[PDB]
Amino acid sequence: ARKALIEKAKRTPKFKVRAYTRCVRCGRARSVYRFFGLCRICLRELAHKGQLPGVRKASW
Amino acid sequence: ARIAGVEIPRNKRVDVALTYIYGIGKARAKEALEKTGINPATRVKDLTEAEVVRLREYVENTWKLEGELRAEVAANIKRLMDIGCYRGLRHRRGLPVRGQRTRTNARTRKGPRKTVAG
Amino acid sequence: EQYYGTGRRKEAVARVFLRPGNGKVTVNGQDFNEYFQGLVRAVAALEPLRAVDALGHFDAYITVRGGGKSGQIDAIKLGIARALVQYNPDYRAKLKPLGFLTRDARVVERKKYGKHKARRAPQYSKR
Amino acid sequence: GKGDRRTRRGKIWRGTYGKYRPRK
Amino acid sequence: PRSLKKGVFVDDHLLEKVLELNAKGEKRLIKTWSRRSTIVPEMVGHTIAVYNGKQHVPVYITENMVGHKLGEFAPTRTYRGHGK
Amino acid sequence: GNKIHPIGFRLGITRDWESRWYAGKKQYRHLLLEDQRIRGLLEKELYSAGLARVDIERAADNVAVTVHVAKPGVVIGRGGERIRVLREELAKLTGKNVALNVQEVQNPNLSAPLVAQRVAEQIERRFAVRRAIKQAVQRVMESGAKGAKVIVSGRIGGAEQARTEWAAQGRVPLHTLRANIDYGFALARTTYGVLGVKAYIFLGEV
Amino acid sequence: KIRIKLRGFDHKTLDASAQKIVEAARRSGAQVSGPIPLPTRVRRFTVIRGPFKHKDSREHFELRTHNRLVDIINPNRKTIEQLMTLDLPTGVEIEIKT
Amino acid sequence: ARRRRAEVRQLQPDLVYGDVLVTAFINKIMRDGKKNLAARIFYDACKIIQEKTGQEPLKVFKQAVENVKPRMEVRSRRVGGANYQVPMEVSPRRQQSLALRWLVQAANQRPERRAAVRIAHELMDAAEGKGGAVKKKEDVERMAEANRAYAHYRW
Amino acid sequence: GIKSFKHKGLKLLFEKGVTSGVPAQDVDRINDRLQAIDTATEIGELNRQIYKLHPLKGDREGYWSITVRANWRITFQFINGDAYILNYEDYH
RNA sequence: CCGGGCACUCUAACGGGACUGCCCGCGAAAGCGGGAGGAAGGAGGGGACGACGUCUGGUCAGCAUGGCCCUUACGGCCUGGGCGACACACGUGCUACAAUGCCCACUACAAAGCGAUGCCACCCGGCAACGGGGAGCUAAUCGCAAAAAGGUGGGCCCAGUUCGGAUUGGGGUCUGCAACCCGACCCCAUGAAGCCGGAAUCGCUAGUAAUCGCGGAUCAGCCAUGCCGCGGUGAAUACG
Ligand SMILES: [Mg+2]
Ligand SMILES: [Mg+2]
Ligand SMILES: [Mg+2]
Ligand SMILES: [Mg+2]
Ligand SMILES: [Mg+2]
Ligand SMILES: [Mg+2]
Ligand SMILES: [Mg+2]
Ligand SMILES: [Mg+2]
Ligand SMILES: [Mg+2]
Ligand SMILES: [Mg+2]
Ligand SMILES: [Mg+2]
Ligand SMILES: [Mg+2]
Ligand SMILES: [Mg+2]
Ligand SMILES: [Mg+2]
Ligand SMILES: [Mg+2]
Ligand SMILES: [Mg+2]
Ligand SMILES: [Mg+2]
Ligand SMILES: [Mg+2]
Ligand SMILES: [Mg+2]
Ligand SMILES: [Mg+2]
Ligand SMILES: [Zn+2]
Repeated sequence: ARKALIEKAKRTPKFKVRAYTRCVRCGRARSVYRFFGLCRICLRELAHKGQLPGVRKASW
Repeated sequence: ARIAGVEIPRNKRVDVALTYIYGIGKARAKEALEKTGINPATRVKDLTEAEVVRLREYVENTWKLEGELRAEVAANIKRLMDIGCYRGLRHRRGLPVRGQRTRTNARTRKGPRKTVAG
Repeated sequence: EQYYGTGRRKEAVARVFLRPGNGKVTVNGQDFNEYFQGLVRAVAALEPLRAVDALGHFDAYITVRGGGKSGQIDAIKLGIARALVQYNPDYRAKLKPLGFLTRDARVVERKKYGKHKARRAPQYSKR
Repeated sequence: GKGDRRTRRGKIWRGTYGKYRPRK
Repeated sequence: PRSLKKGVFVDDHLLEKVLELNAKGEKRLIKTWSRRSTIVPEMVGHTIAVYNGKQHVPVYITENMVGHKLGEFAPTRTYRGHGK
Repeated sequence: GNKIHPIGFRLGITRDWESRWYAGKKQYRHLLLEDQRIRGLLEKELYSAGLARVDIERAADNVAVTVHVAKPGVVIGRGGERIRVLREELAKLTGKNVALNVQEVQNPNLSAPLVAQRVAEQIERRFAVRRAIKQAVQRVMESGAKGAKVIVSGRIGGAEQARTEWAAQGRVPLHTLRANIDYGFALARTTYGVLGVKAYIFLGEV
Repeated sequence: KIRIKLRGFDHKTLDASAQKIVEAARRSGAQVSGPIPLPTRVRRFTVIRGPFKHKDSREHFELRTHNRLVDIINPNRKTIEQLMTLDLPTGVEIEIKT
Repeated sequence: ARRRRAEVRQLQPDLVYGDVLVTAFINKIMRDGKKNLAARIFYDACKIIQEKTGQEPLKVFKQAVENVKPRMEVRSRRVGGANYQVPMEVSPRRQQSLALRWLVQAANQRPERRAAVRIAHELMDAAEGKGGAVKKKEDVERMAEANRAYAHYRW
Repeated sequence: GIKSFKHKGLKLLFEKGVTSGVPAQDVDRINDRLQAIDTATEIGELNRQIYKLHPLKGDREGYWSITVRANWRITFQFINGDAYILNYEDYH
């Protein structure tokens, strides 16, 4: 997660297979969920704050 | 009845029996019987000399079987082995060819484990 | 004229409709013995009938959807047990002591994380 | 069994279709 | 049991650079990083040097090895043998 | 390393979300990244105002945003000149065209985020940690609240060994799912390093 | 025959919302088909609790979406009057197709 | 079981003989919860006991269980160093569990290719007093009463 | 003579002079130690007071441990005038 | 399926119900045993939830941050290779050694999920993967989808086999600029070890174990036999 390696936003894939999610908050390329643009961590951090609209804690 | 290169499948269903040939599998079995129109269930012994001829002829002449086949396959390998072909080197080195892991699980291609000190 | 009783088991719902008649059963169309074609358990469902000497006195139309033919066999068994009460509410006295009027609450257990199957815990070696 | 890629189960297990587990 | 489909792929770095040499006959060497390319007849006779990912190894392309893909003739790893 | 966020834990009850707006599939991720852009600047700016929460409602190209502050003045500006700068700096971020209300905090002494930041700051100024903490719990405890508690991370006083300071009064049931405990965290950059600050305030119950 | 479909995250921000729509138009059109529920679609996000390893941490998060219908047959101007511009909830979003 | 004295699960009687003991035996035949195939096998068997034997299957069965129930068994125990095998009675409860288990085991130890038969023939042999089932049973008692010296460690 | 490395940072400092694998202030320290372990013809030479030499116990038997600085150790196996498996390691 | 009808199943929102409340027994009390009613009990079954602290626990490689170090480079772009190497050792698993089974056919019950260039009905070409064409769906109203185990009928006849599918030869599809290194899938041929596992060792007390299939996230594709979750059938045993 180096500024340098956030060339992902560059579109210019030369070929669209070189495209890759990346966290829209920490750059955590590793675990990024689509529906949020966030990685498994941030998703969890924000869900705890309430900044994820209608994203309550599951249980059953 | 004896069919292809030294083939003698007997006392079992003809399909099953044809399987006992080098180049014949459960697939070519139902076909060779399909075309040559013979019950597959007939016990090889209970077959007819007429059926054994249509089979003997249809099969022997329709597919490359037995020795002549092993000859081909062997011939192939020899080729990609003569040319610097990586795939060919995997044959020489005796390691798996179809890109599998050779750190563990390759015994079917390596043989028995050859334990060393560690 | 007609009698009703639902009946649910391990996630199965059975609409049970008793009707004074011969004693046959139409489960989802097919005959009782036709839907449960070869299931040593089937016989169970109608047990609440033999309970009070019914069957050859009633008749049953049954809709069954949900689960498996085994769970359905128990839902239906409960249905025939309930409906048999709207008819004569006096059946409880003998129908209940058998427990036919209970709703087996045994359901699949949630699959918890960290474990392979809700309980089946993964194994270790030279721990 | 579940492992023979050219049988009903072998196809079902591998979640696929072919000459051994046609669509219908 | 390999397979590409319809359109035998060959990078045109060496392609249009190999046939250009077909005009004056052949040449004396080449060198491409395109080990990704399939080999076509026009390559025969030639001598393309492929990249290990470290070196440029000289590979004489003969008929018997057409359909293959260059890289299949330029080993990556080394091994050499385990111990001992 | 245990215990959940007291808020996220209670979201179903005794605590509403900071962004309450429907959306989905193709939008949600875009319509959310925005919210963060929003909050981003507000916290970067309205610091001295005393930030505490940034509600963000929506319906369509007419966003809400209801910054909550201790000093509503600092926000607004002179006659309302700043609420002009920001409110505009806002659309230079979201063409969306959005409002910008401002509610005042009734006693910043019951705002976990505030009490936290309050302490976070003192610590940055080099005040005695334990004191600052005890004081804070007092203020909070001394102006309502049925319970409060503050926690400072480590490297207290710049000490080479990271420690952890306490302080608490009255019921502060993290387990009771219905307490209504305000949680607030404050950082604290320093010559020697970061030191997190946690504020917990308990109010009523049911 | 104006088919309304209401979706929201809060099962109250709808029962409130979609219920207004019922009492309102119940004085300018048919009599409404009552706010019919409709199955909810839940989205689960199973995440490892901490960063770096600990495969078996987890903790579940779900984003359940609720739906409502209603349905007003016999549309009569005043209906599109009591409704047209008198809503309230913010955590809701409608779609209508008469 | 540190606390309670774990009570025995009571089983629903047979769907043909209404005999609980039968369900039990059927459960011991079952594997992977395929209780149908399990029930079948035992019934097919009961009909094999009807043909080759003019007796009612149900009575042949119970007779079997009877001869296969061990009345004495040896239980290991550490007593001053060595682990002496102490001989002792067998609960009525445990007798059954063992009897049924042993039957199914010996039954699946027979040769006849058909599952339903192995059970059929095993049961009969058991009734007569012969068969792999009764072997184990008599082997157990032999084991005890052969270690009836350490029986003063009664347990 | 040093013959094998287990620590990559250690490996790079002695071979290429690459210092980016070790602490910056322990560069000179680690260097003089490695050269000593390289020149050592027997374990007895690696015995200067400032090294606090000792063989490890338990599963680490056959290994040795001179002290760099603080709670930091360079561990290795010395045998026939050579050290093997040079590791820059924390005692915990 | 049509009109019609909300009864029923159901869908989702709310309300009721369990509290040793009632009956008998012991007890000082708490409560223990028993019984009635009840869908259900004496915490009815499963989750969320983890105290003061411990291990100098784990991660500066998610992010944040003190200090140290590098700045034609310890930064940055690119093509190619590597992370996929192997004489070996271990952990977690998948498949299996078969007849309570395998194969073909016919026929029946589920839940929870996901779908815009996305799910893909149906029709056609292909043994097939898949290709061409094209309806509906914006998804309780269309699609993924066939549930599998199971029931019925046939084949196999105890053999390394109609068990088991490794490995290898050939042909081919599909994604992607590109599948040598190093993708998955299909069809033909090949058809290995394996006949139930030494010392030692792991899980689980009921709808659990065991067994069967179904969905999802990530995601072009996929090395998923992993992970998170769903329902089907459904035990043994616990003296102590
Ligand atoms: Mg960075
Ligand atoms: Mg990608
Ligand atoms: Mg299950
Ligand atoms: Mg644990
Ligand atoms: Mg097979
Ligand atoms: Mg050019
Ligand atoms: Mg695991
Ligand atoms: Mg835990
Ligand atoms: Mg010493
Ligand atoms: Mg009392
Ligand atoms: Mg609690
Ligand atoms: Mg440590
Ligand atoms: Mg790896
Ligand atoms: Mg290991
Ligand atoms: Mg297995
Ligand atoms: Mg066709
Ligand atoms: Mg059959
Ligand atoms: Mg076994
Ligand atoms: Mg995928
Ligand atoms: Mg799956
Ligand atoms: Zn992130």
